[PDB]
Amino acid sequence: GEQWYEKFKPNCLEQVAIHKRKLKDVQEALDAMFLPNAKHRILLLSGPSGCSKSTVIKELSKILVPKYRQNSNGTSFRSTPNEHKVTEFRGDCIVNDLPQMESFSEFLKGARYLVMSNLSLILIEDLPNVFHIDTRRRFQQLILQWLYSSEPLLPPLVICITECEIPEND
Amino acid sequence: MKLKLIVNGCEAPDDYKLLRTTINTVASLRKTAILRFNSERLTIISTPKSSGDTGQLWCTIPHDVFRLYTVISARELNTITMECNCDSLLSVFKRYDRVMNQGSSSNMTIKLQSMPEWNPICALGITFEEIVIMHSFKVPVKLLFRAQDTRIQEPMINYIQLMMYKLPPISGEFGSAFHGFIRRVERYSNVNHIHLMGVKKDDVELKIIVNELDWHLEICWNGPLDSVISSTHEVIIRCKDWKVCSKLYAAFEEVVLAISHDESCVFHCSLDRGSKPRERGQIIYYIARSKGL
Amino acid sequence: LQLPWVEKYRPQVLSDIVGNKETIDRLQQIAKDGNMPHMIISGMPGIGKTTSVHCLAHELLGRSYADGVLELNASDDRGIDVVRNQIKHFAQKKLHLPPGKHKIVILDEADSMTAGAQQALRRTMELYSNSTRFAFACNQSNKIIEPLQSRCAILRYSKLSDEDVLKRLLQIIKLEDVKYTNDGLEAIIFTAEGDMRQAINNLQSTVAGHGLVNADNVFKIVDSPHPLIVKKMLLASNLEDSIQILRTDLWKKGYSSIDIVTTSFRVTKNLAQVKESVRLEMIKEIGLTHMRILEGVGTYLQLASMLAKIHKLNN
Amino acid sequence: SKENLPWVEKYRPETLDEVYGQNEVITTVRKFVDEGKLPHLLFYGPPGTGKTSTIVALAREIYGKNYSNMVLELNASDDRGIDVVRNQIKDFASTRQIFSKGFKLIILDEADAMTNAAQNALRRVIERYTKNTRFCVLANYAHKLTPALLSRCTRFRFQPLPQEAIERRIANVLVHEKLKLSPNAEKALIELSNGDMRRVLNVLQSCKATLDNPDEDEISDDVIYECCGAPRPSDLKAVLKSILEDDWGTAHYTLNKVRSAKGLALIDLIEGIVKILEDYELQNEETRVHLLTKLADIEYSISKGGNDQIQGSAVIGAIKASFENET
Amino acid sequence: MSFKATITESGKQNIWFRAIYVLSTIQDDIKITVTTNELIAWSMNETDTTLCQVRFQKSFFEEYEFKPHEIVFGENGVQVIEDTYGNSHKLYSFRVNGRHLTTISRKPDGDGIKSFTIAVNNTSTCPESLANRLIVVIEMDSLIVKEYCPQFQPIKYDPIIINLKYKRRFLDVFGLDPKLLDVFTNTERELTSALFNETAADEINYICCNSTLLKNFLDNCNVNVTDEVKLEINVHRLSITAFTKAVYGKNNDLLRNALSMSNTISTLDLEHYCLFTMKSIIFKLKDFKNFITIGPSWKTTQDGNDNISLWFCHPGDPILMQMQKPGVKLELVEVTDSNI
Amino acid sequence: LANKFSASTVHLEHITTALSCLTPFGSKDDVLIFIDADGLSFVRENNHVIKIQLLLSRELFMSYSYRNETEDHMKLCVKINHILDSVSVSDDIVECTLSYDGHGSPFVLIFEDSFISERVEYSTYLIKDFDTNGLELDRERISFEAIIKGEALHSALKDLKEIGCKECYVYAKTEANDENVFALISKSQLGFSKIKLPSNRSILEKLQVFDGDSTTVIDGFAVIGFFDFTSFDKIRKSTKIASKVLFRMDVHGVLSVNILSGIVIEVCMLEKESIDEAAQTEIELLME
Ligand SMILES: Nc1ncnc2c1ncn2[C@@H]1O[C@H](COP(=O)(O)OP(=O)(O)OP(O)(O)=S)[C@@H](O)[C@H]1O
Ligand SMILES: Nc1ncnc2c1ncn2[C@@H]1O[C@H](COP(=O)(O)OP(=O)(O)OP(O)(O)=S)[C@@H](O)[C@H]1O
Ligand SMILES: Nc1ncnc2c1ncn2[C@@H]1O[C@H](COP(=O)(O)OP(=O)(O)OP(O)(O)=S)[C@@H](O)[C@H]1O
Ligand SMILES: [Mg+2]
Ligand SMILES: [Mg+2]
Ligand SMILES: [Mg+2]
Repeated sequence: GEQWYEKFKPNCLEQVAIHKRKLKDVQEALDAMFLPNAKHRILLLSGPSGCSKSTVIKELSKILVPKYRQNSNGTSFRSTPNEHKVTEFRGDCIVNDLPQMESFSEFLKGARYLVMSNLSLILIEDLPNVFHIDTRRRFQQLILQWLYSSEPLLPPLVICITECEIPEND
Repeated sequence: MKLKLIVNGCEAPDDYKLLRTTINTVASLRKTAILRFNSERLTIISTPKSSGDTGQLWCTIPHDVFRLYTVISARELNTITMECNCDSLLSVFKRYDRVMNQGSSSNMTIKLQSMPEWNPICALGITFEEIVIMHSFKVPVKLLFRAQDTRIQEPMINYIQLMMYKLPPISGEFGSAFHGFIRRVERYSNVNHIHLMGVKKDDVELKIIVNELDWHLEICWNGPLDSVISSTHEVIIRCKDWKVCSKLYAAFEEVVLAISHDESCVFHCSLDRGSKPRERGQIIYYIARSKGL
Repeated sequence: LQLPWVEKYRPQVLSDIVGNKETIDRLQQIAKDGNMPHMIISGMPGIGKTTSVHCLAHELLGRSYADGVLELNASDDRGIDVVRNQIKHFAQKKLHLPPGKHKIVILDEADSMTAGAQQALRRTMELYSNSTRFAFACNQSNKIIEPLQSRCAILRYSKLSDEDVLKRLLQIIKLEDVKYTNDGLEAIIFTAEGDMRQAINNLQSTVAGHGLVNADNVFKIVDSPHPLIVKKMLLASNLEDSIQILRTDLWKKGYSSIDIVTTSFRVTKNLAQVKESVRLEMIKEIGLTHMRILEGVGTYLQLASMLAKIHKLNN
Repeated sequence: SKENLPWVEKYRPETLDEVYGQNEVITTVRKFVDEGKLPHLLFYGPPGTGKTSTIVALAREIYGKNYSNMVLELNASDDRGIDVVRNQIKDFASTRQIFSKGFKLIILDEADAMTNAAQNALRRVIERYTKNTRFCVLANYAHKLTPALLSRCTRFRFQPLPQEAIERRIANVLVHEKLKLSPNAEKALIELSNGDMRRVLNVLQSCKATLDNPDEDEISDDVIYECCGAPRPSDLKAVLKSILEDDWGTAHYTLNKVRSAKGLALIDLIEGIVKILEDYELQNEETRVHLLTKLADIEYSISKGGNDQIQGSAVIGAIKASFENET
Repeated sequence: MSFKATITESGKQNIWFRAIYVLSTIQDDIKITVTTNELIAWSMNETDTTLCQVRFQKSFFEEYEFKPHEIVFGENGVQVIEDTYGNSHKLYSFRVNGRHLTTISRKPDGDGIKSFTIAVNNTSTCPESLANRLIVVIEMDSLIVKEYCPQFQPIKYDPIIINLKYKRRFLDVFGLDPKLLDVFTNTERELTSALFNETAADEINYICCNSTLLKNFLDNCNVNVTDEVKLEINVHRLSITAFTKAVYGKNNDLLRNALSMSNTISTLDLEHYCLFTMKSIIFKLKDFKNFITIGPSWKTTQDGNDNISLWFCHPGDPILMQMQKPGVKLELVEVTDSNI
Repeated sequence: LANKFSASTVHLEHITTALSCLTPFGSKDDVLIFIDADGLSFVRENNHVIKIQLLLSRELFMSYSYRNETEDHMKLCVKINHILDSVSVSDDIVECTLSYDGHGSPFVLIFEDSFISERVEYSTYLIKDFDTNGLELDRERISFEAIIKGEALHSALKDLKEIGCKECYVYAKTEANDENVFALISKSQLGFSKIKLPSNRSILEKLQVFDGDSTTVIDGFAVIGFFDFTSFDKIRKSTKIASKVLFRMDVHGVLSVNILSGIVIEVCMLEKESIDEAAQTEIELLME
């Protein structure tokens, strides 16, 4: 019943259909972004459909996040070690007391807290409704504020954009 | 540069109401307002040109309102010009109003402070008590340059082509009737541009019209309207401006109206105070021709 | 008022669909196995795409068709909010279907959905693919964004052959006991141009209007297709013959100049009989005539001049 | 009263019996309604052929006095966006019948002006609600209609009205309102109508207005041409003969006199000359090519407005040069 | 009926509706866990930075029946948890759209509700149409009856024990005013009754404060402006400030203005305060602002007053807010900043 | 007065309340006004599937003058831009007068106060060829008829409006031992919800399910009518002021609602073309 492309998913970084040079470049960039005071704050990955952007990002996160994540002293939510290497934004979440355009903001204002003992890689693959002009402007303003922010610590931010054409619609 | 103001709502309620009205009016028109603190009076300005088109609001408050009024600066007349977000001051003023309503004699203290933690940008440290809980608000504000302050000027209205209209006091027997007259047109959905007209010879009469290919609204006034010491004077104005004028009229008593034919509308409000008599605080609203004849 | 035969005799099982035998057999195997993946069915209008999808869903579900199918369409709202609420809740719904079956979301005419709706569909399919499957039906496959295509198997339906149309028409006639001949059925097939719905409609109109099905009777209800007349007009040896065709068969029959120019361009695009340069010059002249018509001069003289220029180019 | 209305509306057919020139379509629709097997209809044709009149008369016949609430009519003048299709038409087509009068009809007049999204939404509405709902789509340009909508509607082509139908309708109009029309005047009216009944009625009304006393005065060809302002055939023949036989100066003088005596327009003259030349004997194709191309270019230039004398001289020179190819 | 519960008090209906509305505010889908003793409605945001829990005791409902053994449909929601005392607890957890539950639980404008029933039926004799659907029956005082069957998706429950650890640390460090001893005993009883388990690195700070002051301050706060909330505690005063950080662009241009709104009180006003020996903590404001409003909805006069308890530790560690009602327990966990 | 039709009254509140029932029928539509010696009739028709007719009696108007002896009634049409708000209205009494002088003259409404004089003119329009009287209930064959209190029906309609109802089902059933069932079943994003009225006389008074004949009453047959909630919610405002509501379903499927508050409102709405199998199955399950 399970589709093969889901059944036969990579279990390690060595099974990802990615070229050696691109993989090494991504590793170096992501490792640099994880440093205490990293010059780079956002990793913008752009490519066609099904080129293993999210796959390689998740595989690298599974190895990197445990290395830098500061050990906790019993402050974890549950008894589990909080297997949340990647925190992703869901664009179809509709909470009760919140305007739609403010959804992504509410995500970002939370994502800032996932640092040090709560370290987590922030992945943005499911973008908000950027086709709405106001939503796109708010998204751009929030990204700029993240880039120009003035906090001593921020979590690595990864934005994976699948470049594709928009067919002419009536 | 030193700024220190102390306000007490219990003492001199009329001037406190004047300040409330000015703050509410400026916050109900735009996002930011200009505050000029002078050695003699405080000016609050809401104008499109900041640091037909929309109207302008100018409020003058005498220095005698504030129990303590220390305004020191290196500029002429110790003038300090600031640009402040209307929403923040308005929220602080609601907080203070509800605190006073709960019952207290606390005084609101306003000071200007420099913010190194954050065109220099400073803060207003509005502090008041509540019986005790200390309420403090650091409202961001922008210090405005002398030349930029000089750029903003009061609009001038010709006094030969303008005729003043005296309105009945809100506290009088005709006050409720005139308030209802004013609000008559504030209940029609698609109406956006009203047409005020004044006819001389009731010595004078004021009418409100709305002309449309399908609709014809026309409201007359039959009460005694006096003219402050030729009969065709009409002006088209937006409904928001008329609503602002309606709200303003409900607070003051010596309200004056003026219509510069096909030019503009002027709404003047003054607050008499006993003592010679003290300086009379004023609120002047200028509305430009929305469409015109 | 009996229902038209286009709907009265709509196939209910996939075995009753004629043409595209390979894809229909594949769909039958899918229904038998039950492991239906995400799919996109594309093809010409009126060839059995909606019917095929509905028959597959019926065969797969059965008693659970009502609770396991969420049919959305152009007439129904299909905005981003719809994907956010209705499709999301349907996908989240937990059913108790047999072991090898999944809920089916039929997005008929999916080539008209908004870009934001498709972007949200990306995530809803990425998350709810374990129990929900999507069967997009469209005319152009490229109208679906590539991220959605990546997860869907593509089935392109071919134009119906004459044999399949004749077989289905004969079955319908036998069921309805309609009197028919050979020339009438040949004319119906020729005018169908691979669209079975059009064939059935023309047959019904002819029988109801004139009774017995004949070549003349069919021609009365249905005229010769416009593209073939246009192609004959374009492919001519003498300018006089082309002018005669344009006047008698097109202008006097009540065809607008704009329609004639558009069909001429479409025919010249797919014509393969002359060199590239000749076709290019014909397209150029057709475009100039289309320009001159769009500005208000939709006169017969413009079409005559276009034909004259095309003929000069041919020589 | 109806006397105030223009003849184009006063003489609007009230029953299908008054519809002329569409005998095959009329008979087919009669059989459909009699047998209760009316399919989705697509009336495609040029302006003023009787599509709106035919569908209105059909609706009257099917229902009668209930036409108000049995038929929903939408045209270009009304809003016909995707939202309208999704709400108003869907609600109308998804409701039961007032008196079980067969079915509910939807007349989408001038549907060729509808948006592509609206047509896409309407296709499935048409398919879903067909047991007790019917659709009629009137159009003058088919290429603006989506292929699926064309496939799902049975197409009826409204040909230009034949001469006999227009003569019958003119006779009916004359009988209804006392007036006399000469046979030559009737022939000229038919020729200038080009299969349009609206033009026929408008020209007849304006020609009655032209006559001093419309009681004993008979309409003549001269009156028709004066009212319409179009050239008479004799003028076209004379100018063509002068152009093809006389010199440049003589041809210029003849054209100027012809177009100044009655203030004729050059567009009408060019169209008449084109029609005359279309039925002549030509021994070479290049002559026809030159004539057609140059005349089409001159009409295109005239459409944008320019120097009248330049365009007239251009027509004369184009004709002379093209006819030089012969022999 | 696999699960049945009913509410017949106006104030209880108000508090239930407010709790459901808040939970729908945190997360689009609310998680409802049914046990033999309590009903837990909880939510957590996508970032995993806030967790809201509302536990209604069986006493909160006049009639409460739980028969997990009858459940057949949606068997994946049934779960079993071991107990330290050699006991097994059986629970059933599902996920329900929060907006729908809120729109079902609202009090009608003008009319009054006499009974509010929530039931889950997944027994052997369960109609297929009534499978994996939560049954809600609302009776009006005018004898009108409304029925709802919103969909629910079975899920598994992962208990959160951060509060247990914070209580353990608080008792170990700070364990005189009799009220403080009563609070200590209550915390010990809570730790013991729970079916789960229990220097300079043992930082722990506790503040019990009358909810009236904080509620009044937070009602005026606007989340659209003052995103962050900072608590400063001294030995002499407590200050709570809703604030925002200024952001500067390319040419030192304000990308987002900074505003502050602070209220300060003396430690004598506070009900209780215990510090590890100026301690400052920072976190988000929206969830706290919405959470502080659930308790007052019932408007009870007996038992204890509406007091909110706060537990916090080093920056970056979670902060825990707790409130209690005669038959309800409200808990909020948030993630704090780790700048210092 | 020197006009064909001239009415004047002081009970402006009643007229405003009655006219406020015409809001839900949209703002791009038109209102037909029938003038007659009996009184005033206000007619609105929407989508050719719903119609409302409000009657104002002569006794309500303090003074009434109908001098158009040539015709027993006058028809006129007015565009509903914001006329609902115009007739909406302190301490002093306000006199409302309506004036109309034949076709081609504006419909004039004048409010007279102690010191304020209002006058509003409405232009008339060509009467649509569509007959607003085409939708009516056949009294010979009534599937069922019911009497309900206005308050309960208004509460039920508000409840359906809150949940964003998309489709509505009117279910009526009469059984032995005085068993009466009237229910509204809403299909919406919530799924299928049911609101059933009680058998108490104070709320639900008296019921018949005739099965079509209006003479014989049978027990056991259930009448189900399927409606679009867009049309069904247009009577909520009329029901808010209602004191009694009379429901009637015929065999043809037309729903008639009589609203009594001395102002009577008659509403007719059509039933949807067909019922889906899933909806019928859910109805059967809910009613078992
Ligand atoms: N060896 C493999 N390497 C990479 N991906 C694989 C492999 N085998 C299976 N996959 C799956 O193939 C899919 C494509 O990888 P993705 O990273 O999701 O594509 P993408 O770059 O994200 O493009 P989009 O934006 O998701 S359409 C994923 O679902 C993977 O799990
Ligand atoms: N291959 C076929 N075999 C038999 N009947 C067919 C076939 N294709 C079409 N038909 C008939 O034509 C009717 C319409 O076919 P559809 O499948 O609805 O059209 P379509 O291919 O979906 O085109 P679109 O996408 O709706 S524009 C069906 O109900 C059948 O009666
Ligand atoms: N067959 C006909 N018989 C009699 N009168 C006709 C006929 N066709 C048209 N007319 C007249 O011309 C008018 C044209 O009416 P329509 O039926 O709207 O024409 P049309 O074909 O719809 O043109 P378009 O496509 O809408 S521009 C009618 O009102 C009649 O007065
Ligand atoms: Mg991916
Ligand atoms: Mg289809
Ligand atoms: Mg027409």
